[PDB]
Amino acid sequence: MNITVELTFFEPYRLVEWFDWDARKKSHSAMRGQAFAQWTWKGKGRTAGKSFITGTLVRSAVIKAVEELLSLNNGKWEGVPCCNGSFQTDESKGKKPSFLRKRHTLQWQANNKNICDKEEACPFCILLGRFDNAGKVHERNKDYDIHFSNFDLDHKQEKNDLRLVDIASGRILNRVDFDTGKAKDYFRTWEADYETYGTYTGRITLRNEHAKKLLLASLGFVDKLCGALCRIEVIKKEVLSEDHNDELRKQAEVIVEAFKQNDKLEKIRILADAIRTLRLHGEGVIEKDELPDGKEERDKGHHLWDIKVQGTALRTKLKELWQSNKDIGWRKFTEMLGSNLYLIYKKETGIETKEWIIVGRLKAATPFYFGVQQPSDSIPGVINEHTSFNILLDKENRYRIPRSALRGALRRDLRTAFGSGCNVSLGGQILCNCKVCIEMRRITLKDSVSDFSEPPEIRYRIAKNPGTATVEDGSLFDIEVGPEGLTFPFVLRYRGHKFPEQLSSVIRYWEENDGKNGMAWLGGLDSTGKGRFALKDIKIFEWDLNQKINEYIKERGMRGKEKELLEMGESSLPDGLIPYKFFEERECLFPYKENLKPQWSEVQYTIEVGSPLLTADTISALTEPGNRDAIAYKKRVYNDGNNAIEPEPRFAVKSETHRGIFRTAVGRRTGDLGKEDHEDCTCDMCIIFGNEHESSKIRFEDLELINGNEFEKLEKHIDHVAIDRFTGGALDKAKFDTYPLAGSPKKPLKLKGRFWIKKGFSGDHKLLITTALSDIRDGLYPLGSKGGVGYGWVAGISIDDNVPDDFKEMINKTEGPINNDYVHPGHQSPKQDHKNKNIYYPHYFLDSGSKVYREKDIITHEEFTEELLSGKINCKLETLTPLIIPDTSDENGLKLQGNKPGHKNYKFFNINGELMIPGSELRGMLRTHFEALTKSCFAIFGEDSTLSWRRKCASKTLGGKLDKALHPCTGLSDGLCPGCHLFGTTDYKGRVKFGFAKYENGPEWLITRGNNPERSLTLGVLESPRPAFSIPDDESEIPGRKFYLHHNGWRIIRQKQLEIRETVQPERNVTTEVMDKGNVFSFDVKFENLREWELGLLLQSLDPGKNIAHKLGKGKPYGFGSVKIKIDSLHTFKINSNNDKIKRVPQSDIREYINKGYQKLIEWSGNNSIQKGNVLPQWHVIPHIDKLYKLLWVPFLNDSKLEPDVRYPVLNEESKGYIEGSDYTYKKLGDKDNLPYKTRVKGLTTPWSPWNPFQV
RNA sequence: ACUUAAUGUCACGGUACCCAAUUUUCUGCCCCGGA
RNA sequence: UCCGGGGCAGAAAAUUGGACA
Ligand SMILES: [Zn+2]
Ligand SMILES: [Zn+2]
Ligand SMILES: [Zn+2]
Ligand SMILES: [Zn+2]
Repeated sequence: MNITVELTFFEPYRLVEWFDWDARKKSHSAMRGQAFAQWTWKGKGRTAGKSFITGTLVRSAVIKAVEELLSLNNGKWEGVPCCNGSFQTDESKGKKPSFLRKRHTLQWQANNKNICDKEEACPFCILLGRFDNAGKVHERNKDYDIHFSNFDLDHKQEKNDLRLVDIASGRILNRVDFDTGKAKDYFRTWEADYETYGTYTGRITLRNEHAKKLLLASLGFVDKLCGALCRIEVIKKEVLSEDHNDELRKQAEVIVEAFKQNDKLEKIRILADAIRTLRLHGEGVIEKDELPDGKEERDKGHHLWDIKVQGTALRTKLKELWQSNKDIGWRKFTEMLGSNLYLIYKKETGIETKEWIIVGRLKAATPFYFGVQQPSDSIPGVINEHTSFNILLDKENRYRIPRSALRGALRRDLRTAFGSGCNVSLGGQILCNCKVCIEMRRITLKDSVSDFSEPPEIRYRIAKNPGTATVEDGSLFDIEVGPEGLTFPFVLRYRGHKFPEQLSSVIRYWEENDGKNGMAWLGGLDSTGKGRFALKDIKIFEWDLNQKINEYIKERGMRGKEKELLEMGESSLPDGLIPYKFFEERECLFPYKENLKPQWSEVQYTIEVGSPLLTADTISALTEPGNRDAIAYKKRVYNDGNNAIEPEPRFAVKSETHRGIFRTAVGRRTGDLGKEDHEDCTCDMCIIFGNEHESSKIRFEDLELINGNEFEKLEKHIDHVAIDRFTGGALDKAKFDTYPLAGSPKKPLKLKGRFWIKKGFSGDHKLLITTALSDIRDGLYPLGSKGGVGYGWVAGISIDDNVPDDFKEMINKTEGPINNDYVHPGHQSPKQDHKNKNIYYPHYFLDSGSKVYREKDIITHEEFTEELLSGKINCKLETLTPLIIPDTSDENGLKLQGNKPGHKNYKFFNINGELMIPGSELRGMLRTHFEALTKSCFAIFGEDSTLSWRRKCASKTLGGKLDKALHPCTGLSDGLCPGCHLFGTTDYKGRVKFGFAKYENGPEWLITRGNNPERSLTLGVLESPRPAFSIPDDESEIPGRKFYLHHNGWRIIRQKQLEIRETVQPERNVTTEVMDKGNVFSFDVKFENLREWELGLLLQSLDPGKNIAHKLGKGKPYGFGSVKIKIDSLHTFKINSNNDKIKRVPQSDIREYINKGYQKLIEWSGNNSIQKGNVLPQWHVIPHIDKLYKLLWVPFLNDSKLEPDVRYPVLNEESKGYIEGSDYTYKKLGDKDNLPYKTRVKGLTTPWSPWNPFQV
């Protein structure tokens, strides 16, 4: 009469600490522990315990089982009506039974008059224990009628004691409102394992065989026990790893202090994130050394992977360490190294019923994420690792979907389906029987684990202070995300009288068909489009409970093989299971057509990009063979076809950027983004996008790229470099590069994207969104980074038709002048040349006073202030002399290295074979001119450089001789110089944004006969500038800015090709294509939020007037690169809540702008003695502008036959190209005698000074 | 035993959720001396 | 006293703050 009962699980269950009820009544946090298994300590300490299950719980479950089984057959066994029950009374005759218990107990109506009485006891009460020697709370004997010994754990390696951290893990659970999204509270819980500790053993004894068939059959029926499924079955009869966690600590220290020796402490954090990101690639990168080896020799290497530690290269120490500890595995290796480095850096800084089954597959049509607390939550009682959040993970690194979240989301959607929502109550004494609760307590779910087991992906998110459009400090964090395209199994049970049509509603709503994308919104962070799911291969089954109960038991409820059902053939089904017809499909279901479907409405559209596009992701760049600095973002996706990551990634733009763009747009428009009372900001932005109080009402997604294959080379190298405003050469450590996507004005990129709206918007709210969309289509907000220099502009929008008609209407309804200035610089009358001979100097210097005007106040970017203007300008760029702009991406474009090794060749800057000028160069040119005009601060100047006259060393560096007032404008408090104020600086984004230049009208290539490519040139020799000759000795000072001259001295080289190629070594010449005269490029600037006279001065600077021109391009001092700019069209629009739209401006208004700007500079001069009156402006009254214009003055434009001779001096008189008898060389010009130093300085600071006879 | 009480366990009664543009600044440029 | 040669190849700041009594 002994029955050994074995228990089994199929899903991770829960555990809680043990207590006596005498003590348990106190610790309220143990109260929930009345249904979970028990875990007891042992050995007067921690970590050594035992696990069991209280027999009482098994008893209660068997009771509920017998109750249901009897309710089904209308209350009889084999036709024997039995007793209606006895419980719910137990009053005042003894102790109220421990575990006072309440729920809708049920009693069928019966006929018999015996209650399983003493002499004749129907099996039910014998099973209860009513007629025995039982005793309420006394257990003196093992004298019971039917006994339940408690169930304890089964373990094969029990020779050692179970450790708590081995079979337990902490987790947090919470609860959210029906509306407002937010959470209200949270409790803690312990989850077990179900793979290795899932068997539980017990023991049961009986006394009277008479009641067996009831119990032995009612056993298999029960399903839940301790919070999961089960199958009760009657049974017939490596410590170094830990040391590793410490030992690697040691090694970490060595790496740190060495970096401290070279004054490189901040790069530690970069190294940490990079070595973490190394997690995806695999071991190969170390064992074959695919690390981004440095540039060409440089006698150095990568600025990171080649630092020296203890006299060794880092990229070798890494291989050594991996060889040391290779038992752990690549994954934990990298993770531990990252954590250790993070911590060290942080320390250093400081009426019948039936059962319906649903099987099927879940798919995730977007990147998903479920969040958990943090690492370092050991099970018993500011260590924040370098991952501010984490995805959940299983034991073997697999993605899980815990039944908690599935249950919750199912409830929320069902609650919408009905229409009435009971906000859940805690610990009540009655049951809120609104229908939603009635359904919600009849369903059962199951967890889910995928097959993919690779590490996740990382993303970053920053904030942006709308004050100055800058990275808002103290806000930079990163989240983890799972791959898109994974698939889980999904199981949903139901038991009752009639399949509620609203359950069918929600299932259909989660379904996906040919033209219907599902919208199941599992998981958190559903605000920015993470978590959307869909269903596939739904196959609903149903039982017949009323007359096939033995067929249900014999298959143990078909629990534990829920995978077989999805794929088996209809014929091999187990007897008693039948496919479900009458599945109403999306048509008759009234709630779905009525309450669900209009929940979310989608908008879908494609942006069209017409320029290079770049979303900087600097971290990935450090682990790629490109040796670059910035790369386009990359997403990776699963593919259900091949069960592996797709071999080729996909470029995109992250959703959060989408969201930020719309947010800033609407905010800046309504003028609500600047107020600080935003926790309760009652303006419309807080209603739409949602502050912390309520949820949000817009959901974005990722911008994907589809027009990708048509391009043959997606990513095009580009280089950029600063220039010392004092010597027109490259500053030190200031030559970098980017590698963005290719985007042309003719073959534009194509990006597709979507975003959802929750039903309930009220009229004008739609108007705001539509306005912002039209505003993007106008082209004010650039996608990506580096806006001001052209990257990432937009050029149109094509709203797809399958949208709300309201949007189509609201969006579609909303969509010869400027001659030259004629300044007549008056610097004329033959330049005193007399046509005979005057060898001038290639470049000259310019002095610009000392005082600088500054403004403490700053104009913000909060909103389009009404008193200021904003618009765009179009322009055409016309060339005057052969031009050159090399393309540094290629080094053998002209195939010339096949004969003369080491000889560089280039070809003109081009994109998909469409000539084009990079804009940043135009930005630099305009900026130099504007600064020099307005007497700004030196933007980019190398202070740390010492010279030695010839040994006279420099007592102080260059920055010492230069006045302090002219040093770079550094801090926001001190104020900003007018130059830096307009174009911006490190902490204030500029307000003027240029753009690339397009190509136009004809004759193009200066054709030469002798040269092999017939259109290329071989430039002369070029050497570095020498600030020494400009500063003769110690007492000298920085003269000023540098400028190059205009002359037709290039054609000389156009006839010495054959000779130049002879004498000069091919290691120092460069050959490239050239563009001739007579070409015009398209060009345009866009400005927003300017003051009044600033725009006037900018316009004056774009075109100084007739007879004047800028300089640009490689090879300035020889004469290549004279350029003249005109204006064609101006647009200004004072955008605001008013209906004022884009309007033109006629001529004679720009006159007012320029005139007012002129007076502002008049005032800044402070010497009011200058003429004051009303007349067409005359620029050549203020001293320094006079010189500035005297410098850049095309002589040969007006008088077509007045050209001077400009050239550098030969070296030493018997130098190579020494003009005989000229006496135009050093050692007769640089000697202190025959030329006092002050006279040299004076000759360098008076433009257009005769130099061969050396007058003035 | 450590480890339960017996004519009365809705904890499958509770989603770790809300909110936050990887961005701001920078012309692919160029002459006189070294032991 | 004799006779010629390339350099720069990334620099600075931000690495988490609030919430749910
Ligand atoms: Zn009875
Ligand atoms: Zn309710
Ligand atoms: Zn608000
Ligand atoms: Zn400044």
